[PDB]
Amino acid sequence: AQWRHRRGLLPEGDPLVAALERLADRPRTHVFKAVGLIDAATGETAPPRDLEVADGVVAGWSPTPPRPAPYDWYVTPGFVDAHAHVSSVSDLVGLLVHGVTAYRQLWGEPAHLLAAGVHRARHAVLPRPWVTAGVVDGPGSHVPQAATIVSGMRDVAKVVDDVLGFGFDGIKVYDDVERPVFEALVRDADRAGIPVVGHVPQAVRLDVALRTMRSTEHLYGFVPNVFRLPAAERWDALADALRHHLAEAAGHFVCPTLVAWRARTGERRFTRPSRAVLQAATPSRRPAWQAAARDALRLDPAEAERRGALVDRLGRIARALAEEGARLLVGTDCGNPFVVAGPSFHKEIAELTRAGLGFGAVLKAATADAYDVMGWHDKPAAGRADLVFYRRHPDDGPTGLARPDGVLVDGVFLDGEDLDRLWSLRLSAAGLDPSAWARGALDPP
Ligand SMILES: [Cl-]
Ligand SMILES: [Zn+2]
Ligand SMILES: [Zn+2]
Repeated sequence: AQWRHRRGLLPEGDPLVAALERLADRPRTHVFKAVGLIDAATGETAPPRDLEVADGVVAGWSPTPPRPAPYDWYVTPGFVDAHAHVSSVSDLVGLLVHGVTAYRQLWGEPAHLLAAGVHRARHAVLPRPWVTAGVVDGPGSHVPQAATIVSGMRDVAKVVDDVLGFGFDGIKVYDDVERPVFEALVRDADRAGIPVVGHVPQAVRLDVALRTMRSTEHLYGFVPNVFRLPAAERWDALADALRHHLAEAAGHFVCPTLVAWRARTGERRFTRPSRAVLQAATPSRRPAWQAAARDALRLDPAEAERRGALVDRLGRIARALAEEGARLLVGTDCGNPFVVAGPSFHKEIAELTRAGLGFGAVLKAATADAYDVMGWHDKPAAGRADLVFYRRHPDDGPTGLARPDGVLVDGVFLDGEDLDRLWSLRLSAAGLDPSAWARGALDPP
């Protein structure tokens, strides 16, 4: 049914789709005066230059004439959510409003390729996807319904056929892929130029996974995927793993999704489960989110504190990996309970900076290194005009990067009132009064 429903992210008659279609009729040619381009690696700002955008491509920079000219704008490359589960147009709007102009879809379907076609066609304003061919897992998978079960070379070949035939961007592996099958998959994907991402399989050595996979997610491998265990043992098992706990990761892309770990604990300090966030969830997600809310309500505060401390340690592991030369990415697992597409991206920046990552490092993870892991080798602020605009430097002020004053998406400029209106519509469509969740707040106050 994946072909019949391939337009499922952009359903006819939907008000959010209609808004994104109207926005795609906007001009894609601009001049922005006195722009300070923030260097995606260092966080320093180039001198003020006038930015020329032509048909959605960065055409050039003209020095702003002096009296040294002040900055009218500070600009970053567009952000990349390196681990998103986009299932509805609500998610697409949430990402755009928060400056996320591209995402890795780590459970890809034909519907995401369709969305990529809409992006190429300029028929709606939306973030650009990087799409896996579903997810590959072994027999004994914990997700056998949703996973493509691979147990030999012919099964591996069929996945490579789908990737190369339909233009998927990579292959995602799950925990129960058998070791001989993994070895054949990474050998054959490598020969075909296909990146392999996902979970370090239980049957695979960490060092082998680090040198063969384009990226590894959730810190699995460094720590166990305790969510494969019964609920009552999970956090004890994580505590034990950390009790017994990097330079092998130098140069490798690591997407820790700390915001998702935090939300799975049932803690409330940073995840802030609430009736308002449940109202904002899409109808298909509300049952699972409500069940998670019940778990959070029932959790003894002392245990919540214990689990939060374990996720803090995961963040320090992510920092230590970066200090050894690993290449961190900012991904959210948005769609998981109380991980909201858009704000969760900035929650993950907050997790990484709480762990000690500086502004420049987290900006590089949000942008330049994500374009590299996706194989998009235009310079981060060149080629397609995907950029985020701020009237004040985003390393100052209360919202950081989370409240752009503009987002340029393939040349369409969404100004602050456009961003307010899109966010308000995203909330109203889900049944939440927009005044309950001002743009720039990461949770409804
Ligand atoms: Cl409840
Ligand atoms: Zn995962
Ligand atoms: Zn995921």
